Amino acid sequence: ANIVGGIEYSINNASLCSVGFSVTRGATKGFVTAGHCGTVNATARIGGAVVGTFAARVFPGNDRAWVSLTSAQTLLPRVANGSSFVTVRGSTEAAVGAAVCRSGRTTGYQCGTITAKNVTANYAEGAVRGLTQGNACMGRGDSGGSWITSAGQAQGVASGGNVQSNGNNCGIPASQRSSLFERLQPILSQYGLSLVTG
Amino acid sequence: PQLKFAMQRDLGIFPTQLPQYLQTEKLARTQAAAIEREFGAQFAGSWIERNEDGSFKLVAATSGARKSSTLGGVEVRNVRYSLKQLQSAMEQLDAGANAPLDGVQSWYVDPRSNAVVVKVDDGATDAGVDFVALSGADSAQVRIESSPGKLQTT
Repeated sequence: ANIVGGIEYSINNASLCSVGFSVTRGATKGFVTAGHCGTVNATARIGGAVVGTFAARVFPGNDRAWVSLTSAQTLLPRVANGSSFVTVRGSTEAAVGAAVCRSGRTTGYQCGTITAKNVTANYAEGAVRGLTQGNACMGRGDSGGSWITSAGQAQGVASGGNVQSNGNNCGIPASQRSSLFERLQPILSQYGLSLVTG
Repeated sequence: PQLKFAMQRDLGIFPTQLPQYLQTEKLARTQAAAIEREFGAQFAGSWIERNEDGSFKLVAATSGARKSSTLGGVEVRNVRYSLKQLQSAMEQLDAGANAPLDGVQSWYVDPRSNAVVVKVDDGATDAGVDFVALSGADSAQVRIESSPGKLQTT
């Protein structure tokens, strides 16, 4: 299938999450996503077909993971933006206060700014440190999803946030949103991955 | 392109404001280390900020005198605590929690407000207060703030 950031994928035919970014580890193809989305070996499927399995993951503590796919998968250096697509051109980390947008199967393509870095989150499953905070809204299912700058610089993958009863924080003012994401670079660097850029 | 609309929609960044914004974003990235070295141990962080007229600017903070920088276009701000200072407080909270904390959402160093922010669920400020105190962190460098909803993985 066409591996693109922001699209929905299921795990063990039981839960939903979003694709982060297409990557390669040598000759191996794959994609980064959130660690809480699945456990090692868990099976990932896009549109019904098995595309690969979770090769590794850390959560809590961190919230990262990557899925190694089959040779038949097509890796595109893009991020879904509604019907359009933003081109991934690199992984340069943006500064606090920078404009950043995210994509996920639940809320689509939303923008906001980076408001804090190295955030420690008190998740029911355990604390996760080193997260970056932004005020673009998101909802459940958006996890693993891509966070990218207006110029295509890949920032990270969606981890969590202060969702409301409706399942997201789009209903509360930006000034009060806490949307967190795991930084991309430490993921690429830990699993010796290389981002697919265009 | 199609991204331009989202920028105007959620950030009020209009087309004529894009270039200035972009220029400011490049400066924050390329100068960051330089700004950090220049202020040494008195460095209190940097970040991009928006004026009320629309323009953007790069702000650098310091706990010492400074008054200005060797790099043009960098509004300097004098603040009480230094980054190393706030970082130590951050470490004290990370440890205190490393030992759960119902009502406490998250915490982080926030240079923008020269303080360590501790977010708690609405009407859970007490748990925040206790968290800080039990960690033996200088309550002077810690700001507790309410946060709606519940923090959770999504």
